[PDB]
Amino acid sequence: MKVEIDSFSGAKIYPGRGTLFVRGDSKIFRFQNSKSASLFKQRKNPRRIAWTVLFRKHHKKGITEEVAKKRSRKTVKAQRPITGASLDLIKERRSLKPEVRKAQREEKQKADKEKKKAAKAARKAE
Amino acid sequence: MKLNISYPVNGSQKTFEIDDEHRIRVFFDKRIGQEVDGEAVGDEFKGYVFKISGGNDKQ
Amino acid sequence: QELEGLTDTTVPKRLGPKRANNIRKFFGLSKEDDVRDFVIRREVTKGEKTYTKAPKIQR
RNA sequence: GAAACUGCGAAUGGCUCAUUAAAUCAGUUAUCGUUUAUUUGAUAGUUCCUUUACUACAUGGUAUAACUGUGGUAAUUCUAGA
RNA sequence: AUUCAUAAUAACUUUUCGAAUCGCAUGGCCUUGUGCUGGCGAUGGUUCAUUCAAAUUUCUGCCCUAUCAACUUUCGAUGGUA
RNA sequence: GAAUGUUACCGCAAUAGUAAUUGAACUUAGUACGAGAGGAACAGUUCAUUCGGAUAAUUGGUUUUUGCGGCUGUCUGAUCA
RNA sequence: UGUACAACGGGGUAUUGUAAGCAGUAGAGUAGCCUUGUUGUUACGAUCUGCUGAGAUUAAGCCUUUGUUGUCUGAUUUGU
Ligand SMILES: [Mg+2]
Repeated sequence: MKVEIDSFSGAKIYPGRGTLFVRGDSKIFRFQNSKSASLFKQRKNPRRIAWTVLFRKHHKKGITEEVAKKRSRKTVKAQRPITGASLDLIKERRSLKPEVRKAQREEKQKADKEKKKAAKAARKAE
Repeated sequence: MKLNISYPVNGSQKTFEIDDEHRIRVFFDKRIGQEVDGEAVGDEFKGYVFKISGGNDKQ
Repeated sequence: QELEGLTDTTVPKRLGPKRANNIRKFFGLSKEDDVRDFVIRREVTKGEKTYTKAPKIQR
C-alpha cells in the first residue's frame, strides 16, 4: 500500500483518507482533505499559501536539506600507456631531458647533409 | 538493475548486473554527481566510493 | 579488494599527442629539446614488413 | 584514402494555382530611403598598455569529434557514461 | 539638388579588424649561423566600388454586380510632433 | 409509578410480535436436446435489486465552536482591540 | 481524607493560516532639503520580507496530568 502525496499541499495521504480528482485532461490530483480540495476548486496557487511544501520550498524554510558541493583539485596519477609508447621506456625518455646536447649533435649532421645536398643539386643543375 | 562502472585511472570499465533491491535502494533519491560508498550496495565494493555520472531508464 | 575487471586491467591511451607544446609538457622537456625525436610511434606489421607511421607535429 | 571535425551549399531548381480584384501583375520611375554571402578591382607600417623585463613571436592555450571499450531500450538518421 | 563623398577637433565602445593559416619552387648574400633575404599561388579579412540580387517605391492601367450608396474612424482610420 | 416485609444484584420466560427478498454475470456448456436453426438445467463462485437493523473509521453534507482568517459600511480621536 | 473529585494551569491532539510590536540598502512613486552631491538624507506610501507552520482557540459530550488552590456527615423515609 502506497502513501500518495497531496497535489496542493505536499502532505502524505494514507489509505482511505482524502479524495482524488480526475480532470478532463486525464490528470490526476490527490487531496488529503476538503481544505486542499476546496482551494484547488477555488483555483488558488500553492506558492502563495503559507502552509504548503511548495511555498516553503520557494521561500527556503526548513532549507537544511542540501547545502553545497566541492570542487575537484587533484592530479591524474596515471601516465597510462599511449599504445605505441611502452610507458616504462616512455618514462625513461621523459627523464632524458638532460644530455640534450645530442640534439645539437644530430642537428650538426643534418646541417652537413643539407649542405652537401644543396651542393649536389647545384652541381647537377649544371 | 545494472551498473556500468568505470575506473578512469587505469581507463577501464565493466558491467555488473544487480539484484537484492535493498542494496540498490541506497542510490535512490540521489542526484547525478553525488558520491556513494559501495559497501552498502556490495561488500565486493567495500571501501570504494563511486560517483554517479549518468544512466538510462527503461524504454 | 581489487575488482577482477577494473583494477586488474589497464588499457592504453589509444593516441598520443600531435601538438608540439603538448608533447613538451607531456615529457616536461624544454623550450628547445627538438620534439621531432620524442614522438610516439606505432609499429604495425602489414605483412612481414613493418613501419611505424609517426603522425605529424602541427604548430 | 573510409570515417568524422571544419568550410560551403541545401533559400536554387522542380510542382501547383488554393489564396488574391489597385492586391498580384505589365510597362515606366526612385532609393539624396536601405541590406547585399559570393564574384571582379582596389585598400590597414600606427595593436608590447606605467606600453625600461610586463611577453612565446623561430609563434600561446583548452576542449571535442571520428577512434577504443562498457552499455541502455521493441523501435527511429535515438543515444549515456569512461 | 544634400547635413553628399572626404577631411579635422572632442571624447565614447561591454571594444571590431589589422594573417599564430596551407601548397609547390627552393633560389640569392655573407661576419657558414639551421644566420639574413627571397618566388608562384591558395585561403581568410576591414572598408569602398562593382556584380548577382532583395526590399520598398512613382505614374497610368483589370472582369460581373446598385436586388451593395454611402465607407473608414470603438482598440489606426487621414495627418502632425517626438 | 402506589401496593406485595424493605433494599439491591443476577436471572427464568407465559404472552405478543417477527424479515428477509429478487435478479444478473462466470462456470456447468455452445454441453444435454435437436436434421439444423437454435439452445437449457442442478450444484458452485462473484456481485447486484428491494427491505430492514446498527454505525460514523473514511468521504460528503450541516456550522452560534460565532473557532481561525478575510471583506464592506459606520462608531469608539488614530493605532492595537 | 484517597492510582478521590473539582476548578485552574501545563503537555498532547486538532482548526486556522504566519499574530502584535520592532526592523528593513524591499517597495508603484511623490514632495522638500542641503554639505550641492555622487545610495545624500527627511517625510508620505497599498503592500512585501524577517523575527513567525507563528499567534489565537482547543471541551463546552477530545486525551493526559508527579503541578497550584480547594471540597468531602445536609434533609427525609423505610421493618419479615
Ligand atoms: Mg575581394
